[PDB]
Amino acid sequence: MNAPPTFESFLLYEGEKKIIKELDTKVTNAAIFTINKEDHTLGNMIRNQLLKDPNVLFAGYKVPHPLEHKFVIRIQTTADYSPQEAFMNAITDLLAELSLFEERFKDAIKEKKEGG
Amino acid sequence: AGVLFEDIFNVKDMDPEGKKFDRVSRLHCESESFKMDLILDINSWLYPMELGDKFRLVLATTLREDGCPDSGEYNPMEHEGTRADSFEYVMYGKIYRIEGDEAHNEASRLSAYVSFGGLLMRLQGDANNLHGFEVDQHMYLLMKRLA
Amino acid sequence: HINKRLPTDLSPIRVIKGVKTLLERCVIVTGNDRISKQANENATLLFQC
Amino acid sequence: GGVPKSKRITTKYMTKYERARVLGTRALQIAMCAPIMVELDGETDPLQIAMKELKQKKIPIIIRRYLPDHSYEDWSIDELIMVD
Amino acid sequence: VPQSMETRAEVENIHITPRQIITPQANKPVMGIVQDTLTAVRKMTKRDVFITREQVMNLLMFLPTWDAKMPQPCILKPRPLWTGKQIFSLIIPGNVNMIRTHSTHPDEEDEGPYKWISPGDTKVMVEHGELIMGILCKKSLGTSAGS
Repeated sequence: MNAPPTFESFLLYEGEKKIIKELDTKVTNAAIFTINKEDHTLGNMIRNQLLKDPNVLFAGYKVPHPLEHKFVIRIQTTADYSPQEAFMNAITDLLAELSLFEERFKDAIKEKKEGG
Repeated sequence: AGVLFEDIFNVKDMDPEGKKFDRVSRLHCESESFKMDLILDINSWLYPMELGDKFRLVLATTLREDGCPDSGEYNPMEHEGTRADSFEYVMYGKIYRIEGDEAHNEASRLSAYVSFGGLLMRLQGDANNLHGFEVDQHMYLLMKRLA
Repeated sequence: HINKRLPTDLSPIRVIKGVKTLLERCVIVTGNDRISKQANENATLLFQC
Repeated sequence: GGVPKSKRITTKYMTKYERARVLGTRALQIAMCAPIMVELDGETDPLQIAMKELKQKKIPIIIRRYLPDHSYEDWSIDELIMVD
Repeated sequence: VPQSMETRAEVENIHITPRQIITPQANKPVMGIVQDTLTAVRKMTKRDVFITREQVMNLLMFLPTWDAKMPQPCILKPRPLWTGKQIFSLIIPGNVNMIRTHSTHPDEEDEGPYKWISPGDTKVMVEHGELIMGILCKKSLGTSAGS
């Protein structure tokens, strides 16, 4: 009787922004990005692409509640590079890497089907 | 600059009562120049040792070669180009207690206890060779195996 | 950051004055009466010890 | 039985049983649109206003402490000292 | 549900949980760290637990009282590694100093020469609000007095 709808795990509501940016005040050049209606997949991708960058000093995702489809990433960089630009370069490198994955998988399926 | 202790050590005992931790080795060591005695806790899997080995050890207050203190915070930039490049085992911790003369004993015998997050250091011997050691002072350990 | 291997600057007379001021200022039963004072050192005897 | 101010033998430290009722009564008074003695920093829950004007001890509440011999002592807010 | 907000103020000032931590029955806490949380506290303070930068990085955001100042690692070369006591040190706030013992502490260890350096990591020491020495258990993080 209190069961939530099953489509709320991936659909934003009315007037709900997907990405909310909050400026951290404890240290400098730090920000928190809040993303709704998703899970550990995208946050893990953003984080493990950000961790290869030497320019970042802090990149971390956290899901505050399993029942609330929402996760936050705290990113702090050095004083020559924006955290938002770091996240942009992270998703660009992720898109390039899995585009390479898509084309190598397509070539693998083509050679496996043609080789018999 | 800042090198409070500096000695070569030889290992003489390996787990005198048995190995209780999978990744921690406890070693008993004695020096050659200044007659010190040392009880060592190290990572076993990261940096394995055996009995009878020799290692060069430097106990300093900072990794800066000019003697200036560090910022106290970890960054993944300042670990090369310093005194830590000539050593393969770089620990950072703090002394929690100093035993020996206390108040009512002679100062010919002294001991220092250092905690690296759970790893334990006991450095005991002469008090004049243990100058500069005080309670709640941050400390750097530099260690290199020798042939 | 008290060093236990360095000489201090605390005189014992100041320590005794501080203990006496502590025991005078730590009251439970108030009043200048004899019954009030007797109850004051009866309530705080273990604390004073 | 009005006890004089120099004759008051009760404690000078306000305990939490007085604190809860004075905070609730003052926040209820603010909730019926009383004037607020101190400056407002955007707080909308009047219980928070009740604390942040209890800090400067500017709350017009007289506490009538009842002694067991049916005598009463009146203690003001600023005469009592905050402790937590 | 309180239907008057002065009763809500009474709930805030009296009936709230952190104001009712210590029982007046036996001057002890009534809530404590239990079950697999306590089991992983026991398994996490062990000396052989060497934990990477990525895992303590994962554990960092679940501390909302953190001051955004990460500690320097216990191991600096060749790989930056933390330990369990270093990251439990961030959880403990303020000035906390504490002496107890583990439930598997031998009685002959206290009068021996290893009473301040334990091979078994049994005596539990907390200094200046950061965890230094010992493995935690029901005696240190439970409902017992002096915890």
